[PDB]
Amino acid sequence: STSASARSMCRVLDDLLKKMPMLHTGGTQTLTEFELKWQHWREECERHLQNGTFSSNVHMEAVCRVLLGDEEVLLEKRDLMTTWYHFLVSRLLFKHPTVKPTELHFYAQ
Amino acid sequence: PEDVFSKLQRDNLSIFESYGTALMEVVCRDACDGHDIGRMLALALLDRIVSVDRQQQWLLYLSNSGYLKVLVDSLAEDDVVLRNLLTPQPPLLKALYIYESKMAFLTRVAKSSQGAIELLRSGVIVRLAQCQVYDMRPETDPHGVFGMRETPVFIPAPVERYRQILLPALQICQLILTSSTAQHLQAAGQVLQFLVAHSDTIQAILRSQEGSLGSLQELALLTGIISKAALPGVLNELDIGLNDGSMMELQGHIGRFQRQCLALLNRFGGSDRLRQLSLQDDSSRLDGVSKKDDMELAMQQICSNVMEYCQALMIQNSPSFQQTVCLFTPSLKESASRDGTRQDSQVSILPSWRLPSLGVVIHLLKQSANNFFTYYDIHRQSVGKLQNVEQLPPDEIKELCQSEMPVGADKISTTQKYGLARRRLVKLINSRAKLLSLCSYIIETCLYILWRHLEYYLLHCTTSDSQDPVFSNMTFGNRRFQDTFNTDPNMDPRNLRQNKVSQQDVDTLLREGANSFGESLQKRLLDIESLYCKVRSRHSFIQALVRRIRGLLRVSRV
Repeated sequence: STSASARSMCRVLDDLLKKMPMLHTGGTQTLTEFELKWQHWREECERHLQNGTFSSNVHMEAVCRVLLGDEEVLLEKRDLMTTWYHFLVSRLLFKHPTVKPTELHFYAQ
Repeated sequence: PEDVFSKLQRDNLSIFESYGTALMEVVCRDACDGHDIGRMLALALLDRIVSVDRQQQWLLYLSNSGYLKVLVDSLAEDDVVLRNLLTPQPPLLKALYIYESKMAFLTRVAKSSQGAIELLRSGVIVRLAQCQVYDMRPETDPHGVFGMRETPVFIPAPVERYRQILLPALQICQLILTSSTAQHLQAAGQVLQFLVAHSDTIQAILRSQEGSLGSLQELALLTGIISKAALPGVLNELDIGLNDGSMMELQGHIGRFQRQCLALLNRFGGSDRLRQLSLQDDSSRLDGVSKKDDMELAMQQICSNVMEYCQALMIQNSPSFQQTVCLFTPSLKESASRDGTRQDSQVSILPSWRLPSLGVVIHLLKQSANNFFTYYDIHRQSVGKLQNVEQLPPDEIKELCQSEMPVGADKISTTQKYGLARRRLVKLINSRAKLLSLCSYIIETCLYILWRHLEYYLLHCTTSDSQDPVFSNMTFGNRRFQDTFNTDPNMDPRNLRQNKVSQQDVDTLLREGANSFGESLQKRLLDIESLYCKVRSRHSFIQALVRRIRGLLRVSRV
């Protein structure tokens, strides 16, 4: 609303955030069908980054890199997470959304 | 007037209702937490009470108190124990009988539309999809053809124990898809996730070359689940936030199950059926007669379910008459080559990647029409024997008794012999009544599919030789691709659209279609409708399709 120049990029980023696949505790969706939608959404984020869609706004580019699970950018945002276990859950959300109980310790460590 | 047994069942139910939640709590707790034998009998008691409970009070209590969820959740604990039973020397079979009683009770709950919804809410299909015991299919050792281990008669073979585990799970999946008519898409989506979780085992069942009764029952249930679950509309309305990568894998597995199910029509809908039924007549004359009837039923059920699947695929992909999915190639040659008595041509195993010919559907139609009369005559004779059992020769009573009790039929009373003979005759009547219903359904569905494919190929197919060479030169020139890179990610998978049909194929289809669907087959199909469809409320469907197909085959294209 405020920035007329950023409005096109805000619409792309709003659409990426809106389309992000979320797991629901009562869906008929299989973990495999979720993983395929999640991979396709991630390829849409990556295509927007590679096309330089956000190259005029470092903060929108950083948010798009966070959506890709970029570990360097997640670590640059350490101060917003304050704890390693918030960083763990953010990494699981953007790299490993179908994580098994048996794999949690490896990702936690 | 109300039958005395239905009065006594109602009055008994009113007595169960007078003890209220106290009796429900004791039985449900003993079903979840009791000792092995107590759990089994409590689950069998719940199966029986829920079978007579028309008001669904016991089902409502079991859901609202969470016992239904505990019983479903405990399937994950059973998985660990059931895997140990697949070893060559299993522990005590107690866990198998508890699992059978639990699955029988869940199968009973799934028969009501409400109970199927409550089971989907408790996550039954999700817990079944997590069980690794289904992937532990025992390898059938083909080298046991050389004799001399009398397997001790008391412990079922590992393959038979694996079937006692797998068949109840498939029966629940098939029942939930059959009873859930208002939530059919969510039920189909969860059952699809189960089919994808165990996809190697499922493909191994669909590829199985064995003619055993157990392998045919596995195929009959699995084809009937795929016929109902693998509907094209289920993938587009699953609002389950699956990443694009997981939808492509899901479509890949479904497309494999599809090709394998269609390949079963070539195996069970053809002449190989007569050879599989004959190769087992030589190894044991005394145990063979019952297994033959059930193998014949399972083979017909496979053909029925794959034809139901073909029908469902044609109905859903056609919001408009111009967009028919073509499942069968326009060749009828396979129907004409199989009427010949030449026993010695080496098996051209058609690879599972070729679409079946329309000739397979006509051959299945001819065969089902012939089998219908044979089953009708045997059914009528068996009904006459059931009415006159006390007038049967003692040798026929002995043959009927030996089929239910191989050991000791000579030591039983005359009253017990007549009772065993009546039971065998009732099983025979009911099996033949189901074969008559399956033959009628296969005939209806074959006529529908034949009509739709003839309608498409004769009225709507554009032939590859119509129009026209006008403009543009450019020359050059041979050579070789080896290697190298680059991305373009717009592979829309709609590319099943290129079977180039020649004008010669359509003209051969018209000429072979008129010969293969002749007046003798048309008369038999009308005679079947007159004998069977007079008593069950579907008058005129076979006659209508026979008239439409006769219409299409008489159209000379102008």
